[PDB]
Amino acid sequence: KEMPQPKTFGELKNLPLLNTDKPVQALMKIADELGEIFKFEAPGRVTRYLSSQRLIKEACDESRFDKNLSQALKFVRDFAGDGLFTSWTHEKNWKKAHNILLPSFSQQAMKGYHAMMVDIAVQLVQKWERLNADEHIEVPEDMTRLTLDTIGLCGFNYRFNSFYRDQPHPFITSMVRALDEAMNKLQRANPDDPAYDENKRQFQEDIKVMNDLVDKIIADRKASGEQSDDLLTHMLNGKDPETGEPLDDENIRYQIITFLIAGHETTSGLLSFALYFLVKNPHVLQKAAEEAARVLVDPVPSYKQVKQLKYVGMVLNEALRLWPTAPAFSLYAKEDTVLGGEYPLEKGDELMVLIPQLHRDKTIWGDDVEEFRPERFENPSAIPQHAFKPFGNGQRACIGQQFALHEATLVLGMMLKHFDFEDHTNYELDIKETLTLKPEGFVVKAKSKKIPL
Ligand code: HEM
Ligand SMILES: O=C(O)[C@H](Cc1ccccc1)NC(=O)[C@@H]1CCCN1C(=O)OCc1ccccc1
Ligand SMILES: N[C@H]1CCCc2ccccc21
Repeated sequence: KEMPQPKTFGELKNLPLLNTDKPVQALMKIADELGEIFKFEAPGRVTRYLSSQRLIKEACDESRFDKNLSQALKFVRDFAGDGLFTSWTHEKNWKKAHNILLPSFSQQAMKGYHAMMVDIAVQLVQKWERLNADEHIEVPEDMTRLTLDTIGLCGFNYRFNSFYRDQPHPFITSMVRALDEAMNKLQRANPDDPAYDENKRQFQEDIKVMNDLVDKIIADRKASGEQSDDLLTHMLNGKDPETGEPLDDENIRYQIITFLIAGHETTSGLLSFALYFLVKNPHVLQKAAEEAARVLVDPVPSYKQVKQLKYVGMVLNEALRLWPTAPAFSLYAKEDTVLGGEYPLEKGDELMVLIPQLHRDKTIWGDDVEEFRPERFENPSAIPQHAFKPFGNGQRACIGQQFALHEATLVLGMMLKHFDFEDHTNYELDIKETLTLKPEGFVVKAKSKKIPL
């Protein structure tokens, strides 16, 4: 089997196809044209983009394939270091931190974070309750204020107070500008041109701001002796059951930077796409709003009431089906192997999983793959293995999955209990790409149902 390949630019091969603000959407269009697998070549590199459940189920075999750091992850590693997301599976600090942090992220741990999540969710509802007639909501802006504040308070008992300001925290200015520079460098065909010298100075200054501010939070907590039930305490106190070793202060810094990036870029996208799909599908909004009214019978939602929001959970999974907010992950072949009885790979060969194309595989989902239908997720047991992968694969899957879904279910539940929503501009979906996807310029009007907190 001779693999399809998209159009080429002489010595640059396929590299200029990623010279776009929307690289994942460009690759999705290539997938639609070429099918379940295509080769992508750059000077000094080759990867293969996978779109079918048939081939992705093989790529998800951990005995054959392991997590690869894509070029983007190698650039983020310059500030995220050997934190869980930018570490190789074979680095000592990956398994150590995984073993130490897994119990901090379990479904049972969510009982402990619930009160803090409610504190921030109530601030969002009170902001929207206090808007004047015909003012509107900047949805991804307010969802990012919420998710950043939530990880701040659950992560290290720190209040970013995002609802009190329009200008970001100094840590966040440097973090956003570092992420943008990392993503900007992917397309850069000539990195050493002194026209990029300024970008280079700004990056080193941003890395130094993040390192200095997180190193101070760690030193401050060690100085205070405070045992708050948060990730920083779990990381200062925890021993890996395997090595019997704790994490060192440098790695703790990288984990905090990692979790702050995740808290800014991830759940906020999911919540924005979920609200987009509800205002575009008013019958689906009615079903989710009915569930919220029937279930959330107290002014403060309980942990148990959030677990009871089955249809709200189905809405979130259907948003993740169409627009998985972390849309691609990279693997390498552990040994020589043959993919799908047709494509021979050598040890070291790279694969990319295109999660939005996986989630549109008609052999799995049927012919209506573009329709927003939460009822696809009524019965978890009816989804085949490796057909739905918004949180990645195996031991390198998302450690934050339970945290992300608990926060999103709680917040979306309270939003549907407290307000009616209007797509007052007839918003045209415009997907901005960083590491993650968000609907840029998505705005709505909310009308209070006047239910007290
Ligand atoms: C909608 C929300 C989220 C989605 C869709 C999501 C998706 C993913 C995906 C696809 C991966 C695998 C990456 C790869 O294979 O290269 C991943 C890994 C990870 N995610 Fe998330 N994530 C979300 C929220 C969060 C949150 C809230 C946190 C932390 C607060 C988090 C922390 C992580 C970490 C640390 C890893 C690396 C895990 C490891 O390799 O040990 N994520 N996530
Ligand atoms: O970063 C990469 O290597 C590739 C693009 C590429 C660049 C140069 C030659 C060949 C391919 N990246 C990707 O295909 C996707 C699309 C844009 C960024 N990206 C990616 O994987 O970002 C990192 C990431 C984000 C979210 C979750 C896991 C990993
Ligand atoms: N949740 C993952 C995937 C999305 C991007 C990202 C960034 C930092 C830390 C973790 C993650």
